[PDB]
Amino acid sequence: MVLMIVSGRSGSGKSVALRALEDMGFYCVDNLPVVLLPDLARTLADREISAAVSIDVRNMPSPEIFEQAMSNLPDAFSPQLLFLDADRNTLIRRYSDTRRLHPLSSKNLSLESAIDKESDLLEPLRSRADLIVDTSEMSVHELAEMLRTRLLGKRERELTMVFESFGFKHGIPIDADYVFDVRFLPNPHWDPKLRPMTGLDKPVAAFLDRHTEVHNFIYQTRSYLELWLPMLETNNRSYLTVAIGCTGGKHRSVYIAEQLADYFRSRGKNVQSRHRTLEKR
Amino acid sequence: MVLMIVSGRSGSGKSVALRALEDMGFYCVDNLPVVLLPDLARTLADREISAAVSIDVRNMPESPEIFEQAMSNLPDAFSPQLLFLDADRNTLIRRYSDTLESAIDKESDLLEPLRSRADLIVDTSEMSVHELAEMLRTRLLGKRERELTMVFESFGFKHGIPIDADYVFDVRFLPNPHWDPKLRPMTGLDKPVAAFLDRHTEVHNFIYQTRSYLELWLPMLETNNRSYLTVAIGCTGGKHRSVYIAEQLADYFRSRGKNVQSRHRTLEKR
Amino acid sequence: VLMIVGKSVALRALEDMGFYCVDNLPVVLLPDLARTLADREISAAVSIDVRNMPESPEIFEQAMSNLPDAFSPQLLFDADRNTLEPLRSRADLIVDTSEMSVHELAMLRTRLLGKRERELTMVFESFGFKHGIPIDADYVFDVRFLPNPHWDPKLRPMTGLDKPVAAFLDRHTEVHNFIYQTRSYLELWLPMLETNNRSYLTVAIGCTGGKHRSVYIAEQLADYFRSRGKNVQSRHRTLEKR
Amino acid sequence: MVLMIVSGRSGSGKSVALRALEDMGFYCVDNLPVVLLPDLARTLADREISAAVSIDVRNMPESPEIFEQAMSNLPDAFSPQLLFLDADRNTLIRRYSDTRRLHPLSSKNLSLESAIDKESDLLEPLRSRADLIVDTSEMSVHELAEMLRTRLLGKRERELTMVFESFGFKHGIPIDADYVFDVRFLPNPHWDPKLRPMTGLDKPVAAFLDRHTEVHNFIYQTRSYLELWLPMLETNNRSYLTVAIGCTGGKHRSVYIAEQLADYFRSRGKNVQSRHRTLEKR
RNA sequence: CCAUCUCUAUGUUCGCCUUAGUGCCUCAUAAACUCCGGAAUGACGCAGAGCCGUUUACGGUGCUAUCGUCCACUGUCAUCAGACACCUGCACAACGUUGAGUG
Repeated sequence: MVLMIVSGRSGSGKSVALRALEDMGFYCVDNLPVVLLPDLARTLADREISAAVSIDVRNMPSPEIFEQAMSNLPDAFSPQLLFLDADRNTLIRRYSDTRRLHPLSSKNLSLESAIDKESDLLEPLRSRADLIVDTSEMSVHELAEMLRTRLLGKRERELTMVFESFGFKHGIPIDADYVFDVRFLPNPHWDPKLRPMTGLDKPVAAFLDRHTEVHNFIYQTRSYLELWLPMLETNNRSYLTVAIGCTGGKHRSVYIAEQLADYFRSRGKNVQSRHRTLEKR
Repeated sequence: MVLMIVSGRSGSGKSVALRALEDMGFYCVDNLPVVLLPDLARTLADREISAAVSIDVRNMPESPEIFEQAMSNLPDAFSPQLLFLDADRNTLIRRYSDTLESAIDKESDLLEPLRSRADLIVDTSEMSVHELAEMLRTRLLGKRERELTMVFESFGFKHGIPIDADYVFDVRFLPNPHWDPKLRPMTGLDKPVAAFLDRHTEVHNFIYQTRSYLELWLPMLETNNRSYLTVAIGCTGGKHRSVYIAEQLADYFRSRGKNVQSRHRTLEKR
Repeated sequence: VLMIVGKSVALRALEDMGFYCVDNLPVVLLPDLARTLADREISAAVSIDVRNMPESPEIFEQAMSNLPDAFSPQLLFDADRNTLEPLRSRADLIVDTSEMSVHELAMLRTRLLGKRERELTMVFESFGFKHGIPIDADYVFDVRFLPNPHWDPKLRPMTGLDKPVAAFLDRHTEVHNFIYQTRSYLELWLPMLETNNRSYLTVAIGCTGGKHRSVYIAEQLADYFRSRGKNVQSRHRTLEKR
Repeated sequence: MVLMIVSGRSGSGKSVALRALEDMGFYCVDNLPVVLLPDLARTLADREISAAVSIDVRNMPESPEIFEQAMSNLPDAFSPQLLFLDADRNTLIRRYSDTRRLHPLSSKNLSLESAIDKESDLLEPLRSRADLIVDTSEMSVHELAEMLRTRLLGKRERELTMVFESFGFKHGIPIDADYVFDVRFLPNPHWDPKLRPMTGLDKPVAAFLDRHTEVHNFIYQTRSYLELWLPMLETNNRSYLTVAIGCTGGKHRSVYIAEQLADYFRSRGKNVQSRHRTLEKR
């Protein structure tokens, strides 16, 4: 079935996280090179007990050895990279509140410096990290609840990006996530010679390019979304949906919509574009 | 170009009008008593971007004969609009007290020669900052004479989405105050509630980042005599999370903007 | 040296002394983790429960037979069921936490190879330079550089012990960084001091105000020493109210 | 006369500092072009005021040699000093947000997130030039105002004096000290009666002292500790600072450690003084 | 909402306790040992003034994959049809109701 791994600089609540995983029901352990230990945790796999592990300065290995252990993987349990982290100031505060002894800086380093040295040694495993959830602002009560759910959803499904334009005359869809209007932008019914020519039309699309100013918004919007996009990825939405609102498909400038479905698609997104209003009712 | 000046009695919030300058995009500088302000006007002429400036009593130059020398030094590249504003004296008497009106009254006399040179004199005690500003917008910036009422709504998805609007924004990604069982019944309008949210840094990040966007298309939206405009925000439970966000966006417009409303339709029920 | 193990707190306690430790080690993994441990050459302990325990303790007996003696095993084992066989019988020790608690546990000092050969006292002290420094002490520490509540008059009246006051302090990280390093300093020489006939040992902390800005510091220092287990009582010299 | 300049990370809330200067009485000008600054100093010369100004991030030179060339244009009779003020990105944003409105440039150029990040570069020249770097990372809007009162004579703090003063537990402890550490943990080679009459500053004993490398390791961690908040102590302007190490006999033990410490600052470059009072004769 | 007292950054001075060890016919290791004055402000305090009636018993699922496809028109309040998902005792103290209690 599955292998889970935890990581992050203290304050990550990697121990608060380990609580959540037995609550999850995965197997629970503290610290070891355990390079050949997952073969014997394969005994855990014989018992059908999905697994969970944590890594820290205490469980620190050689990056070569960290990935040598990734190499020594019984595939039956598939490790799922989960790391957490936050700004030095807070992590420090949190560790401090704990009487947890230390980052074990035998070098007699200070703690703030220790926080810095730590990110370096946690850098090889934090670059291999796959799910990264910051803990910077959550008190012990707030960390656990968010964690319960995020961990709980555990959805493999990625996000099918959906772009859509419509006509308010019929109205605004019911299934989108974000609702934008651009009636203010140039009109296709304007130059009614082009009014029949849909917005998708290439020469009409040449008239769309004219307004690089509109293209400002294209970029602006493009970015606006980008900002929350990473944020969005963690949740179990199977698909992200967005609605663009015009009076008709002509003004839809689904070109733009498709240039944003193509711009996000250039970024590498799963655009599953739709122009439902264009299609027959 | 357009050149502003600001003057008035101490405690009249000339600074508020200097802050109002930047809302209209104007560069400004604090406490410039120099008559090389014209030299400053060259630097601003090289920029060629309209700006503004004010006059403290420190700026009061003992010789207003020197004040007209400066305006003579001031070039064609800019045009001086004399703004003078003394609030109800009681308001002025009331205003100074925070974290008499006679020692101050002396300096009003000192400002009396330039207020005679003032294009206008305006009591700001009653005019709301946004309203007086719009007045200052319609007086100097010729703010268009149309009335685009602004509306802000907070709702929940399960109850649907109010049709009467141009904009909607989910916030489910923003951190939820419901994690706390004590504040789960606590409504969004509640101040303890405000706290969980305010503490969440990112929240504040969506607040103005988001506000930014609205502004980006706001001048483009003003035209077309939009009789009205509405924007809404939604939460899985519109009762708590979305309220502070829509309310936070609403205060920006109350101030920077004008004709904004607050509509928690989700809880408007009974 | 090696050991075999509110059992979690106890585990916390073993590494607080200095024991590298680990939780939930399957039995066959112990002789193998005693090879890794041999790399460490440091005293060790591990906590094992029923979920980890095998249906047959023959695996445990075989592991104890295969256990590297280079590391000397030690065994330990409850509470009243209101407050809550084959190898708990093998446990040389059996201890009850039904009413026994953290300082009482800090038992482990006598249970540890260490034993009470002498008594040592931790008496933590707060004072202001305005009346004068302590009549006598061992260590002294200005704390003025730390953020000061005097800034906010809201708390100006309230002393440090006051929780509202504690709060102003808590947000300030430097405090935590200052409180953390300091603890350590004392940790470093505490053993040598411990290895002495010194009857008592009194640190003292000074903020000019002499109340709000320092007592808390020493109260946080007093609660860390109490968690460690060392006898700890404090005297606000300014607040004796004489 | 005196001259002052303030700047820092946008969100430093440097604005309150203006009010702080205005409460002191300094003539406060804001967002002034750098080109106009030197003339400003000249007109201020007969103004007879300790000059004060704030450097807007908006006042970004786009010419670092020219920016250095205006700071150099500075005329006489006015004494410059640079104030910096920064804090955490996270802390700043909330504060920035508190700015009801602001445009850190980033107009069709960036989102707030990295305006401060590029600012770091824009301010790097300023931060280099900085003379009194400060942070408001935690001061709340109400508690920061009171922090501003910290301003005090650069002349008094101008003294970096710090002292290492031996004393004798037998006789007592000094009335003057901020850090006092008993340190009677390290061995007493003085217990050896042959070594007992070795001097308070005996040079031969240093081998016995070296023999207790664990006593010399002590020093390492001791330093390590001391330096942690030494910059924080710099703020006080306590014209001098005081650190005392005592021993019942006194110098036969303490005089050696301090010596090393003083040296440790005869290399770092700190004004250290070593007066062994225990080594005092009626 | 109190003049006007009193308490709330920096720098100046203040001696002895027979316990352990290097005399000399009386000066040495560990334990026991406590006091003020000179230049910021806040807190109170008795110079105005001001007076909300004071209040303090108990009630709310709000936790999250399709979809409600006329809003009808011709210049909309459809939540309401649900898949149903289940529910750590200072941040940490609401908004309704209610004790209790004068303006």
